Amino acid sequence: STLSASVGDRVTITCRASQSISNWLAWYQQKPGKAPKLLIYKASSLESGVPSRFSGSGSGTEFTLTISSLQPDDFATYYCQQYETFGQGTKVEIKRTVAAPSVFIFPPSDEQLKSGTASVVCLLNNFYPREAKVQWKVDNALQSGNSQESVTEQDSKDSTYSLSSTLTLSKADYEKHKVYACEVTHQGLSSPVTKSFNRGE
Amino acid sequence: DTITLPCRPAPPPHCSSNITGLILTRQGGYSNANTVIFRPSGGDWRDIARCQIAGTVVSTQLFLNGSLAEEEVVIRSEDWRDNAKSICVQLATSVEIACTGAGHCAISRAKWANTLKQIASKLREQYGAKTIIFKPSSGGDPEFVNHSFNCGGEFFYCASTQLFASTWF
Amino acid sequence: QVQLVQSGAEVRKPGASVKVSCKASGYTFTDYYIHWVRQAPGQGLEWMGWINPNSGGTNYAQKFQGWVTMTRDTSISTAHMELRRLRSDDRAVYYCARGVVHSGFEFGYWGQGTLVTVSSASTKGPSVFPLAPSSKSTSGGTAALGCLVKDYFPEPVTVSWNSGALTSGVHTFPAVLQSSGLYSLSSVVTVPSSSLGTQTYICNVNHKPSNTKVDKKVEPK
Ligand SMILES: *[C@@H]1O[C@H](CO)[C@@H](O)[C@H](O)[C@H]1NC(C)=O
Ligand SMILES: *[C@@H]1O[C@H](CO)[C@@H](O)[C@H](O)[C@H]1NC(C)=O
Repeated sequence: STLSASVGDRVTITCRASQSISNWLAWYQQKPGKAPKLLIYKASSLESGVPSRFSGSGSGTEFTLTISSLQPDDFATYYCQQYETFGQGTKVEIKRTVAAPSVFIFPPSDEQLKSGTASVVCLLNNFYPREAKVQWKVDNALQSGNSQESVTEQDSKDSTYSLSSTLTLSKADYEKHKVYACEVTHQGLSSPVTKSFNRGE
Repeated sequence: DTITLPCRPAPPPHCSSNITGLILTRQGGYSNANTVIFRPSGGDWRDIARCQIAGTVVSTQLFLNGSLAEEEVVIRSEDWRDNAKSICVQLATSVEIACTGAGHCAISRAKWANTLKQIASKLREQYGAKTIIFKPSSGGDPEFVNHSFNCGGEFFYCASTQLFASTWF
Repeated sequence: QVQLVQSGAEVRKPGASVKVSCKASGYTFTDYYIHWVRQAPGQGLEWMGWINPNSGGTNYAQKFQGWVTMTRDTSISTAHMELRRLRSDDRAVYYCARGVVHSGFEFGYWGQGTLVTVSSASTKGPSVFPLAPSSKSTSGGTAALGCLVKDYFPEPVTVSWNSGALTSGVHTFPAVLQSSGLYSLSSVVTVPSSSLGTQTYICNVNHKPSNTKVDKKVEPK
């Protein structure tokens, strides 16, 4: 439910709901970390303080929100509402050219290896699109379930994403293996990029 | 058997009236289990004046000495699918309520249960063949969480929990 | 000017209760309904119920019937919503909304939101560990380095590099809740490879609830 569009494109979001005599259907726009704003009530009627590029039409059970020309302010998430029921959000992101990730790996610090928990960090910096895959390897054994990922929001200038994947091991388990590697697969990479290190070096 | 509603203060026997209608509120959240719950109105006085079927007697939840319908029970609402708009109920035959004067007002349990099914039937025409459930009030100020009215300038409050506790398939 | 101001963030032990306030201004408080809508972190909006400020009546959703109580205080034009029997899955943001219609569901006025987290953890300062750059962090002509802020509670925490003197290329990742109940994030920054042997980089981690201020110097190799 993600939409990649550029400035000037036309967007029509369709909401499947129940048919209403008065065509009861409202649309909302929400920014990250901000409260929603009402854009349209009763399917078609607009809201004061909302640009004319927003419009809606609803016949029967198909209701659509349309933005005639996307402006940089319109990139957000949109919800439709019918009485107390809200629908799934549709996030509209900025579309740009494919940028391959820059892969970096960080071994656990000497200061950390006194507490009994080791943390390896794999970093994917400035990439588009968001769909990236990170695969951990411990002594050439594929790992799963012992990592956590964190993605930043889309940057305001270069419109890219950044991703961090942290591998968490116990000190007993960390000092039992030698080579640690995170493999990265992305559309910008013609081949998987692997960054590995050896424990202690 | 009868239904005794606790009232405070004690209403004299001459303040006994006829129940001509109700005003309800549908519980929010579509369960999609063929189950619709109805409670006494959680609205203010604007909802009562909308029905136009209440008489000159100031009254909440239940309508006293109001106007009756003709040959059939009628249900009306500003929007049926808006749980914020109250649901006006107009009875065809009234239900007499007689207050003893010792802090209790009695109601025929047979007559009340018979009219309760006819309200559940007319609600199924508006929402489909679903199970109708009546539950007590969701809360509020004493004048609206209880069946309140005035009689000659004196304010009365009666608990109506026993009137809304039925399930109809 | 119709504005709705809510109470600050709240941290509650599991199974306790939380009472959120929503103060109204600029209009007749007793005429318009007040709704409550919760929002999980990355999930959608969920309507909980409305309250009639004039009559005091309420209408909760069936999903919350029994767990929520909505009240209002006309002397201060504030609507209260209490949630009892709190659980770990109730961590969300709670908005109070007023409609453009007297009792309409078209919400045209919203509060700023109230973050409510339910956790068994206690306030703990963060353990800051460096992410040292090396040959394993020099993909191309640029290099990467960062700080690992680990095991802190509760949110938030501020990360600065060289005391605000370094902002270009900085990326501070959102916090992730670990299985132990403590938060953790990483803040990285990309610099030219030539600047590793000439520039010094110190990250400034600042945790207000625990009143712990940590400074770590990151060194190459
Ligand atoms: C309703 O009408 C009856 C019959 O005239 C009367 O005795 C009674 O007091 C009225 N009820 C109220 C609440 O005024
Ligand atoms: C109620 O209606 C009956 C007829 O059904 C009428 O005789 C009576 O006076 C009315 N009022 C009361 C208080 O019973």
